[PDB]
Amino acid sequence: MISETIRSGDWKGEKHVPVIEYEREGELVKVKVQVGKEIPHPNTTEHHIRYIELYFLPEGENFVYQVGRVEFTAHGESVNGPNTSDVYTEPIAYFVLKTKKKGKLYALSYCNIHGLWENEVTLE
Amino acid sequence: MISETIRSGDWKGEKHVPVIEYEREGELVKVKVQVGKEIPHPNTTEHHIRYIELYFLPEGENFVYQVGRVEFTAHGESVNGPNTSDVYTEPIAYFVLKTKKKGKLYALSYCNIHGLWENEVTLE
Amino acid sequence: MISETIRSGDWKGEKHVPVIEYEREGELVKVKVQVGKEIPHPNTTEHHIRYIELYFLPEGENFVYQVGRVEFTAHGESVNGPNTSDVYTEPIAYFVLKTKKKGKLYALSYCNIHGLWENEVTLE
Amino acid sequence: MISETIRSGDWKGEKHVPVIEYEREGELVKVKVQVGKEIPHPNTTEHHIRYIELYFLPEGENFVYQVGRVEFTAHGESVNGPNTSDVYTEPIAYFVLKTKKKGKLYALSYCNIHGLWENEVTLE
Ligand SMILES: [Fe+3]
Ligand SMILES: [Fe+3]
Ligand SMILES: [Fe+3]
Ligand SMILES: [Fe+3]
Repeated sequence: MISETIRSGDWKGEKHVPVIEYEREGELVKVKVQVGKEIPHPNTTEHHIRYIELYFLPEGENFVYQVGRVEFTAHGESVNGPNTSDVYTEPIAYFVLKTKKKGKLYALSYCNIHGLWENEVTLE
Repeated sequence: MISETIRSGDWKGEKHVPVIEYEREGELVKVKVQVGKEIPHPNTTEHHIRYIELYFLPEGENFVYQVGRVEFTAHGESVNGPNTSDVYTEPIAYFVLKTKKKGKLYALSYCNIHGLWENEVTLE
Repeated sequence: MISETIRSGDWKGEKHVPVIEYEREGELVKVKVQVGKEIPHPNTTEHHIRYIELYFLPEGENFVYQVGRVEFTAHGESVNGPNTSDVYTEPIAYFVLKTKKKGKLYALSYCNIHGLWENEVTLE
Repeated sequence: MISETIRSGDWKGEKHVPVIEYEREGELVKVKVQVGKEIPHPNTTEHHIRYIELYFLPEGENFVYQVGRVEFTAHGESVNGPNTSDVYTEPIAYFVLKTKKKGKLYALSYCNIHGLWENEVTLE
């Protein structure tokens, strides 16, 4: 099972667990997901967070919906060598979801050398 | 040339042109891109905005860097038919870029039935 | 845990399970992944396979690597209505991996209305 | 205009140009796209091809359709340093398109340090 490759708890020293925060404004749900809130995770050409995906399983339903996916594609690479571009995309994802349902939000994160990471929160 | 398929000007009645706004906070550049700010573009199972991509060409350089890509993946589809899930991802993209450079920001947008759309702004 | 939303099963009985096949040619590993090999899966504007992702966990290592991702983006939509374009992308993915390692290959599939599906095979 | 950042050229002389080949089998169109067919392109942690996208503009129509997107995500990175994993995804993309239409096929390629590249062929 692929779940055997997904981690949900950080080790001390490096933050990989996606942190999910959301605000409900009417039928609009603004979701912020980020890796390394307190202690930033490295963002270099050889070690960086590649993307964050958000899923939503509505209360009482059987199928999860992928809500969105954000790819962080610049990590300092340039013709002048690794970490020389001065262009870096930080692992902060924002999603605006339109729904009146409640349920579970799941975030999936991938570090290029540290595998898959997950987290979830209850959408009320 | 693929540019022959990309549009940069809306026709009256439907907004496709990605609108780019940004705020510079130190070395952090917070970029917001959205389709249909004033008049929302439809978001249905048969007609919706699929994604928004952001590119950055630094001043005086020769190669553009893709900064990020955001996919809006929920458009009301469910086992109960099109437009029945009550789960929709709005075409609003937020990117946090770390750079001290200046240059040109380009946004690329795709409507599932109306092709590719582009816009650009100067990052100062 | 997100694994609670991922389904698996026999591909000879469940049309959603990604079927993984591979051929090793020197240091090159040609991997073919497909949904609906036995029982074809629908490909319509309202119901279709969105993408297939391939992961590789080398023997004896602790972190899985995402090998590739393929998005199937055309499902008949057009200005003339759903299922009118006559352009459909079939859920068949090919990956050419360069490695001498052995381990486990995992495939992850997403149906727009039937959630996430997984499968895995041993890479010899 | 974004086209000012996209390059094209002869694939027999420029290693970045995506080479498009296809075979029509009934209503099925098997498309193979690859970068570095003539002159291999590097695939290292600091310099590699990130993805290949395929578009199709049917004859006589006004809107291009994105047919598919393939991301090559492994480029040797590991906890042991750049280029140490022995896992590399080669920039070879395959797409199986179902259509009876004719038109133009466009491929878009991105090198992490050499920007965007394009190519096109006529689908008969
Ligand atoms: Fe890490
Ligand atoms: Fe539209
Ligand atoms: Fe299905
Ligand atoms: Fe290059």
